[PDB]
Amino acid sequence: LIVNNATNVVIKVCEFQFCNDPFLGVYYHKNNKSWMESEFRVYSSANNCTFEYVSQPFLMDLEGKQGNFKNLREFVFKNIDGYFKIYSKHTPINLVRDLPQGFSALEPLVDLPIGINITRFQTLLALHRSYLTPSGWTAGAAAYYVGYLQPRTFLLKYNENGTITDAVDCALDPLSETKCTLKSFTVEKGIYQTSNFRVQPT
Amino acid sequence: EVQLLEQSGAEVKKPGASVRVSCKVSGYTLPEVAMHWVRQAPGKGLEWMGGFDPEDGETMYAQKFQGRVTMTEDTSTDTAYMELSSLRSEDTAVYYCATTTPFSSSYWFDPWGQGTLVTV
Amino acid sequence: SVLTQAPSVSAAPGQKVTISCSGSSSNIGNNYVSWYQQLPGTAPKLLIYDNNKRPSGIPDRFSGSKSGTSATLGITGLQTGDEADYYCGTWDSSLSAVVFGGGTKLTVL
Repeated sequence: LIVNNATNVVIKVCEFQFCNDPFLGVYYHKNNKSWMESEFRVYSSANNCTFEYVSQPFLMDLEGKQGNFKNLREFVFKNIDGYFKIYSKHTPINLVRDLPQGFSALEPLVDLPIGINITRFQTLLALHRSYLTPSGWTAGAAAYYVGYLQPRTFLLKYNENGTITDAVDCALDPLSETKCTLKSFTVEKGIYQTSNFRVQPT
Repeated sequence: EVQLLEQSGAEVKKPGASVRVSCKVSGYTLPEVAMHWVRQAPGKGLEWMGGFDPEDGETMYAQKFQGRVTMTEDTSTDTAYMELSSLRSEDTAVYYCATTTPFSSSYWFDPWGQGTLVTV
Repeated sequence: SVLTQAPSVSAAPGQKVTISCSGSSSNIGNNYVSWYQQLPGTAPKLLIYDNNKRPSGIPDRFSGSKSGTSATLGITGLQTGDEADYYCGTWDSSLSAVVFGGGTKLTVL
């Protein structure tokens, strides 16, 4: 259970009861004039908990920009060998929706002892309440991007400062697999022998 | 949107008593929205009472009736108790649970509590 | 209470006639006005808020206006079920509270 707050994300690895339509409710306390977050609109029970952690907020704003950034935010989640590691990034994007041609390098945030297999999930939300107008819900608009990982061999080009720009998949096309043989992003004019192929049995 | 719970129920208290009024809600949580109270005497008009102040954050008390009636709040159980004291002649009447919205300037009392008469 | 409106008013059905409430600058002048309806022994229902705004479920046939210290509640398309008392209110900074008028019980003739 990853919960971002105003401002201490309290990562949680526990045993919960997640509702049929889980998401974080947000309301107005009237005491100290602060917008709290009701966290049990996500899940009813919190008990048995195995792990807990807190860090500086992964989700972060900048704004003042009237757009032209959109603050494109990416998070990679990979669960292996007892370490489920989180990755992040923040990028400006001027395009209406979809992604540019640029490379996005994601550093590992925390490498945590998770030890559980995660086969399924859903995201979380922040909504609020409104008052009499012709209850209020679905603040603004929400959309995001999801894709699944896969084992692949990449050639990684670090920079003088170690900032990876160009990465190339080997299996992407018969052309991409040869660049992994020369290890170079420059491919000199000529013929190169990429890995062999076999006909397979019916 | 929202329906409420009743204001009291039927509370009949002979002279020499005093009565709390516990108004609960449904579909909202208690301290996202402010309550209010109005005296309504049958065959008569409205007299506002109790109430919360969007400004200054205080829970208001009608100056005319100030000090005789008090209010407390239990946020989780949504129970807001209106205790009126020192029964008098004309003070038996329907006292409505009403609500405004902390955002922002709302004077209007919004879905309300069906009414409860008291007894002196 | 501290405001001005008559006990009762009467008109023929299906007609167009309104009801007004006379306040002061200390009450209606700087503040927004609301209007309420109650049937005998029933739950007083919000009619119009800020005099220009209809709550959910209100016939559009109702309107409102604020001229100086005077606030009229637009009442049109009279119905046989429209007989009831209408109450004016607006925020008061004088006693710093909520005020109302005595109420005006309409009668559809």
